[PDB]
Parts: sequence; structure tokens; C-alpha cells
Amino acid sequence: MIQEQTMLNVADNSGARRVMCIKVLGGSHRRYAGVGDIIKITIKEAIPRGKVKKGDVLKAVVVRTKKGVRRPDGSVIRFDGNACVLLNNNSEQPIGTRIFGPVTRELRSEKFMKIISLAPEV
Amino acid sequence: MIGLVGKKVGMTRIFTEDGVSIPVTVIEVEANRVTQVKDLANDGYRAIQVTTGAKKANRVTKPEAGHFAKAGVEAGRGLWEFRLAEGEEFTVGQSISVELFADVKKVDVTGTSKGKGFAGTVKRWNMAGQMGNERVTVQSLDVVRVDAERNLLLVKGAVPGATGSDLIVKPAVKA
Amino acid sequence: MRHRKSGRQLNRNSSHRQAMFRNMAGSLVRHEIIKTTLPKAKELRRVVEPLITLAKTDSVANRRLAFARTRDNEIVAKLFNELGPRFASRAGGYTRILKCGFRAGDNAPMAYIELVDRSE
Amino acid sequence: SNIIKQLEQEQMKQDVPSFRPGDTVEVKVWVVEGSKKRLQAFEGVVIAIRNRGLHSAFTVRKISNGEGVERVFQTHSPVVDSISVKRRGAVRKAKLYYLRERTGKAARIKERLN
RNA sequence: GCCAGGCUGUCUCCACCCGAGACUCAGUGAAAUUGAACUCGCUGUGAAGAUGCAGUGUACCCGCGGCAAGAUCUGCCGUGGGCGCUGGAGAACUGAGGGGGGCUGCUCCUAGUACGAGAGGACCGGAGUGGACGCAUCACUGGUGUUCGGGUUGUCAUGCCAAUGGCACUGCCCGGUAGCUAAAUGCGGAAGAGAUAAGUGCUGAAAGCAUCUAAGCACGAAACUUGCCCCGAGAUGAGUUCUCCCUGACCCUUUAAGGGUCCUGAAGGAACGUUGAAGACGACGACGUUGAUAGGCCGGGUGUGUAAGCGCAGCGAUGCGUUGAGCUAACCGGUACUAAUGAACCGUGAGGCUUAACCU
RNA sequence: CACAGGUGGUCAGGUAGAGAAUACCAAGGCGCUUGAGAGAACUCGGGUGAAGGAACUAGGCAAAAUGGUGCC
RNA sequence: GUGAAGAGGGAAACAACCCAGACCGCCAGCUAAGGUCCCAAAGUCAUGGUUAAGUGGGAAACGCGGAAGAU
RNA sequence: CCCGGCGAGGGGAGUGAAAAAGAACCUGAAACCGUGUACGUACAAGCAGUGGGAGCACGCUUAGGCGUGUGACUGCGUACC
Repeated sequence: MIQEQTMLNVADNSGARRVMCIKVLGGSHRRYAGVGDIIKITIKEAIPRGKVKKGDVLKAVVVRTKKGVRRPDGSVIRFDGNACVLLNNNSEQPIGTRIFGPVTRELRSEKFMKIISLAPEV
Repeated sequence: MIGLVGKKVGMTRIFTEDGVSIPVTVIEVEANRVTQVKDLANDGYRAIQVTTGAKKANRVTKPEAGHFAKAGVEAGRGLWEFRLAEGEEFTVGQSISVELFADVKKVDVTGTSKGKGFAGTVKRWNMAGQMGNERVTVQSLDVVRVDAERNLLLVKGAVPGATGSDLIVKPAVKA
Repeated sequence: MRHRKSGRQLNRNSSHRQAMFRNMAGSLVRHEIIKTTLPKAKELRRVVEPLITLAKTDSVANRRLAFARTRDNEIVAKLFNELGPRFASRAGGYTRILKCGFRAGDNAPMAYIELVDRSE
Repeated sequence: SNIIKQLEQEQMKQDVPSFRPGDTVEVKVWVVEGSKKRLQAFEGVVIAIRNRGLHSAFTVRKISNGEGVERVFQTHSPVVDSISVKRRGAVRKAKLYYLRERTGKAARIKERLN
């Protein structure tokens, strides 16, 4: 779960290090966004040269949540922190071909069939 | 159709073969024998009175003892009514088991919420008044497991009333 | 709130209440009889009965534990020697409470609390 | 009461070994992929044990890609297949929530040598 | 003067815990205001928003806790004492009426389907899955859990070491029993039904055409109401059903819904105790020896973590086997060991008059 | 008013402490003049807490984080 | 002309609208304004006409329409 | 003398014309506080009164419908300066 104005760890080779949330989407008058929800984040630090520039505003999706998510069998997946990967409204395919840390099994969505291939460590 | 009165015992999880954990609340359903029958000609409507449990003879009022003696059954801990669905009738002393819920797959639970003291305006409507000890019903619940020989009923979710409280389980009207 | 919770409030500091109960238990052991309020008497019984039950068994660890919650060497010595064998046959219910009306000072209910044997 | 105790105990399998907190352990988990099921091995260190009847669950932590991931495994759930202890540890602490900050040598623990 | 960063419930959302007030028991106890009050809502008028004027409607009398729309009063929610439902009493309900909400996105098959020259392209509202509200719950995710356990700095005390207890915010922290908790999980915005606007229609002229209508005469919007739950016979129009109890005597008078005396004291309730996941006080639930209602005890479980002592090693810190040991409040199954005694009080002794049908 | 307020100077121990500040004790003085009750909403003084440290507020106003020695 | 300094009855209430100037008492009769379905005292009285919309029981200019009025 | 606490206060006896004169001491009213007596009131809306008014108790001409105590209901009634 992620709230407004929360830092998300970067799990892609785009060069981003610190990203801040600005707006939350995925439901009218919604206060929190889950792991499988689209969020609006910005960039605080950028590499000297690359496709990502400071101040850009674009969509993103959380891959890991500090609070975690539950399972039908009662199991809970909890991570040491919140990790998010930037997404674009057009050309959803993220630039990063490598993702830090494992990922859960809830990424079977229609548009997330291309990310399960990455993240070899589960 | 017709509901039965049971006693809440607790709630836990049930593990499925596929590996899914489901909350289950446990209701002890004693044989709720029928004491009196109400009819259109005499009482103005069709209904049957159900009783359950046991009361000590000393702590049973003489009028209730006489009523149960007329019913030809031992005195229970309470009396409840259920409106018939215009189906087959019943007879006095006809014990009813949980088998009726063995093929419904959808039940509604009515009971008294746990009591609470005075509640503030924010605590009530987010004015102040008594909280709990009020009839409340939760509908569209599916039975998980039925054990007739053990008088055990497991129903998904949560139901009003803490341990030791009495509740009513009725066939789901909505479907 | 107020659901399945043990321990009457007895509005006071927690350490103050603990010291109060220590003094109550020590007095009851020393004199085998107390004349105190029922609300305090109930918790006095609840806190003192474990002490006598533990004292029924004699051991260095048991004596040290009894002294920890008693802080009176003479009272601890009184235990394990007279009360332990006196109530050895009995299991639980080592105290009895008898009401003696309401206190005249402030209409506060008061009662006597004493051991089952209390003598002999 | 008796009924709930019977219901809880009737679904208990005497196969989980007794593992102390902070002891390295491997867990076999059934995972559904496509229309089939397969096995997955998860190695980690047990941090907390909360054995509430059949609700018994233990937290296992692992370090992957430089990040710490902790998952709670249910002791008696069908999803968990078997529990095996590879490296034996010894810590005089029921809960190991303190190691979330430690790393490298500090996070390491000594052999039990019982 | 300004910038970058770390840093807390200021907030999404607040949740829990410790103390003094808030409520009751025994006593002391003043004020501001005060013409008198048997101190209702709406409509119209009025020196112009009427508790007091005309019309209309509702409301048993009197108390306790707050929400402050105007804390004395009006008003609202919850809950109490008295009273009547006509002999009394205990239970179960029909129900005149009353509380409220009927929200909303994505995907799936339908289906790249009908239609459509092609382009284009659904009705579907059937299934699954989100967002916000309410209700329910603590097994799960955790928070709290100063009443449980352990680490640790200073100081005092137990004659001293060891070992213990108090104080220093719970002395500072690490975990956590039960209860409560949302950030956790179960359900609901029904389906169907009635009347429906527009609109869609069988035969059809007057006025050999035509037309929703003149004659026969049919469907239908997410709009409205039932259907969904909850309170409800103080509904004084005071309801319906079941069961139980009383089956004595005598005297007087102003001779009748009369009065009085001895005996009787039924069912039930209240009175007091254990008390509760019931509670501010009331009230409510279970029990009161013919018992698991509270405490303690046995065993288990949870939690904490290898207690003290013993003997070995290091001349010391400390470790080793005893010892997965000791302790464990609120959890679970038993145990009368302790506390709920025998009792007293109210509540009565056949139930008012008239009418109509029955056996007499 | 036995009120919660002001009233001038002196006597100045031990422990850990740079310290007459800080915490417990020595001799000494006191538990302060209403007590007891289940411990509701609510008010006041505090403690902990998942996603955050400034997204409420005109406002970093309360609270909260560190609080030093020598060197690389 | 009224109130000021005049009551009473009617207009549902109402001080300037209509009748009407209270010496006091009486369980008497007759009238002014206003009424004679009730509330509430009086005709559900008679004759000749308008009304199908509760217009009566709120409305102008204008071609029955105009017409929308106060929890 | 007794109750009361070896108090305060009270109850008897006596003195005292009188103690309905007891040191709070001639005469002792209303505001205010209590008991008893008779009546009305717990389905009933507003300056709380005025006429009608059955009923509820007492004494009277021993009925002859009289007065006192209350006023269910009813027409009217928007305080003083």
C-alpha cells in the first residue's frame, strides 16, 4: 500500500534513485494505492546522461510494498521497503530490462504479462 | 424457508485442498424441537415455535413448565419463531436437525452485536447513544462444512455476537 | 473496552497498588485476619492465595520468590512452617470473607477476611 | 471449547520439525503456474514463531539482490510442503526483529554447538 | 537573510494503554437569572420569524448521560421509575406506524456478434474483479497491550557475597497472554413485482386515405413505491396466541364497582450474593448447594527465554551439564477447596354492569 | 480565609557526578483535611504505532531525530 | 368618522374595515352588520339562470387561454 | 426520675396563675419548609381565570335537591406599569 507523497525505491536501470509520489489514481476519491495499481510519481535524482531527466512526471507501478499483501492461504509477502518502477501511458513497456529483488505472483494482469519474464529471482 | 437457532462458539480458518484459507465461524446447532404451531384459522398466520437448550427445573417458571408439558418436550433456553414459506407443515415435537442447511449453500445470520458503552458523535456517525445489544443481520453467506452428527456449522465471514451468544441462521432470501 | 479484563481499577499508581497489596498480604499473614473493604478484599485474596499455595512447597527458589513479593523476612519465615502444613490437605480456598455492615466513616462497605482455620 | 479444539486438532499433521528462532531453514512451497503446480525452495532465517494452534505461522527472511524479503509461512497450511533445517544457529532471543538493520558480519550468528 | 537533507499522529485515520475530573455511594455546599406558568410542531396575521392571537396535527406523567439547532428552559438519541390496557402473572409474535441507503470503475465470454455496400459497430447489463458507506469479526497482516517475561545505568535496603525489591517518564529498552483495534477479511447497493414519462404497438374509422383512442385494446426509464434489514400494540384504537395460580370464614353499614376482622400469602417479581465478552447510574443475561456464577487448584496452551543452587574451567570478566529450564495476568477441559445459607416483603383468595346464542 | 500567591539572611553530607544542576539515600520534616466504587462518551497531562516527515493549518507554533572525545 | 379617551357583535386572528356609544342586576322578547351542512345559533327551504374546472376558495395587460406564490 | 453518649436535646414530676412563660423565654403573620385531612390529575396542549357543571366527603330543613373542600368537561379569555 502507498499513500500520497511517499518515497518509492527504484527497481530499474533507468538511472532513477529517489522518486516521490504526487497523485494517486485508480478509483475516484481513493486514499491508498495497492501494489497492482497505477500511481503518479516524480523524480528527485537523475543520472548525468540518460533518457530520464529531473522534473519529469509520469505514471508508475509498485512492485514491492513495505506493508505487503496477503494470500488466499493466509501467507503474507512483506518487503523491507517500497519499490516502484516507472510506467508510461503510451509504450507501457518499461525501459528497464532488469528489476531489483524478487516479485510476487499477482502481476498476472493483462498488461503485466511482459514483466513476469524479468526478475529471475522469483 | 425456515431458519434454526444456534449458539456461537468461535471462528477460525479452514484449509482447502487447493491451498486456500477461508474464515469460518462455528455455530453449535442443537435439535430445535417444535413446541407450538400457529395457523391462519386461529393465530392469523402460519408459523412454528422452536426451542433449544436445557433449563434447570428450579430456574424454570411454572407457566413455561406447563407450556412445555403441553408441548410434550423438555424446557429449552428460549423460544423463537420462523415464518413458513407456504410449504409442507410440521408437527409439535418434530425435532429439526442441521440437514436442512446441508443443501442450501447460502444462509443469512442474525444476532445481537457485542455491547458497548456510550459512543461519541465521531464514534457513532463519523448523536451519542447505546451501542450493541441490537438485532443485526448479515446476508448472502455460504456454508462451508456441515457436520450433522456433531451439530457443527461453519459459515464464511463473521457473524454478530461474541462467544456464548445465540444467533439465528436462515436460508438466504436473496439469490 | 471493558470486555474480558481482570483487575479492578483501584485508582492509584500501579507501583502504589503493588505496594498496597504487599502490605495487605503481609498484614493478613501476620495477624491471620483483616477488616478491610470488599473491593480491596477480593483482590487481596486473589493476590495472597498464590503466595500461600507456593509456600506449601518448600524449596530455596520458592522461598526466594515468596520473599520477592513479600519483602518481609519474618513473614517469609512464618510461611513454609505453619501455614504450609496447616492447609496441606486443602487445595485452594484458603480465605473466607464475612460481611460486617457498612463503614460508618464514609458508608464504605467493609468486611472481615480470615483464613479457613484461623486457629488451632 | 471442546468442539473448536477438536476441529482445530483434526487438521494437524505431525511432520514439522521443532526449529528454534533465528535458525536457518528451507521451505518447500507449492506454486500454481498455468494449469499445473510445481515446487519452490525458499531458504531463510526464522525470526518470529507464533504457534497459535493451527494458526501457527513463522516469519522467514532472505537477502536477494541486496534487499531483505520476509515472508510468513503457515506451519500446517497445505501450501507448505516440508521444512528442513540446513544450518543450525543459537540465539537467546525469541524474536530477531533487531537484525533488519544489521548487515554483513553483524547479521551473522554463531553455531549452536549443543 | 536563504537553500538541500534527516527528523514526530499536524493529517489520510486516528487505534490502543497509564493517571485527575466527567457517573454512583456517606457529608459540606453558592452564584449569575427569576412577574407568574398546566413553558409542543406547522399555516395565516401581528411594533413584521408568535410556547400565549385564528385554523390544523402530534404527544402517557416524571427522572439520568450528551450531542448545542435556539446549559435555566424549548428541542434530539439512548435508557430508566409510576401508571392501564379490567382477576393476577410469565413467555412468543401478527403488526397501524416509524430509521435509513439504493453509488460506482475495469475486464471476461457473449463478440469483432446483429446491423452495416464498406468504414464502422451494441443492445448484452450474465460472470469475475476495484473505489467510497454501513454492519460484523480478531484466526490471519500487524498496533496497543505500564497487570507477563528478559537485557541494562545510577542509588538505597534485605547483617555481607550471591540473589532479590523500591525510585529515577513504565527509569531506558526488547518481546508479548487475553480484550480493543484498521492498515486485515466476510456481505449489501439485489433479482423479481406494481404503477410509469417519452417511446415502442394487434384490428380500427369518424372524414372508402390516414391516426397513441372514438369502439375492442398491449409493452415499457437507472424516475417512484414495495421487495432488503432494524424499532415498533403508550397503536389509550392500549392487539393476537400459549401456559400457570388463587375454589376460606365471620361481622357491620350510610345495603353497594360498600366497609371492617381472623386465617391464608398461590404463580411471579423484587430484596441480597457470585458476577458477565451487559452496564455512566438504571436496565439486561447465567447461577445461588438440586452448582462451574466468581476466586483458587490440577493439566494444557501462549508469552518470555537456558531462573537460583550445585560441581568443572579462567588466579579474575565469564562459560559449561543440571536446563528448551524457571516464571507466566485476562485463554482453554475438569475440580465445591472458598464465596453465593434456612429465610423475610410485595404480589391473592374465583375476578364489576348490560346485551345476543347455547344445556338447564 | 488553614487560599494556589510574595516575604529578608545563615546552616549546605554520602553515592555516580566538571559542577551548590542532575537521580537515590544520612539526620530532620511529612503522605499535604473529603474517602470508597464497574472505570462510559468527553476534557486535561502523558506513552506506543504499519504506509510520511510537513500532503491539515496563512505559518516547522507543540512534538520528534542527534546532543562528545582522537584520527583517516 | 375611529383610536387617542367607547365597550360589544361580524370580517377565521387583527388598533384606524361594517353595525354599534356599555348606570347595575335578571336562565325574558324583538333587531343593526353578519349567517342559517357541521365544527358553532339558525332553511341541507322554494322559484328562474351559470358552473364540470374545486374557477368558487388570488391575481392584471393581452390573443376559456393568459396562471408561476410562499418550509 | 428516665431516654440519651457521665453530652446536646427530649419525656415525666414539682414550682410556677399560666412552662400554648424554660433563660433562643410578652404578644408571634407571610414569604419558606413538613404531616394529616377532603378532592382532581398519568390520552391530555397555551396568562392557568370566568359562568354552566355531574361527581366525589361533612353538617344541616334529619331527604325536600342548602353551604363548605375539589373541579372531569364545556363557550369566552394574547399579564402589570
